[PDB]
Amino acid sequence: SWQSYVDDHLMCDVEGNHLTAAAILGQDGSVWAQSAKFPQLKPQEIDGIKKDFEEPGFLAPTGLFLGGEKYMVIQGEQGAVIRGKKGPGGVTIKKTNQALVFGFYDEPMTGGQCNLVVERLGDYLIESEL
Repeated sequence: SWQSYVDDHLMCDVEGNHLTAAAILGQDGSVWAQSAKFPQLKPQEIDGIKKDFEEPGFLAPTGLFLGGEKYMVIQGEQGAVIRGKKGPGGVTIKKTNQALVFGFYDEPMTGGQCNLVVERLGDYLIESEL
């Protein structure tokens, strides 16, 4: 289920830590499943995310905003993965055929660990035609 993908795939503990919050949204912005602390995103932020996947580098100059919070854009994967940092922590957003997978992390969890959980789920969803 969508909730299981969040609870059991995204929120799994890695090295004793887990994502602060996670969610799988339809590309329309609707929440398919989310964890307890996932922030409400603004329509314009979802629009920005989609434009950045379509035109790599769009958000880079001024930042990736999520829930009104600024994340410094860091190296991503053109049209597939957006990554950002905010203080000790950060986020990974992975695009699938029909959804957007989000993972927010805070130290001691690392960007690499967040990248793994979020991107591996996204890849499974893609192979599952989702």
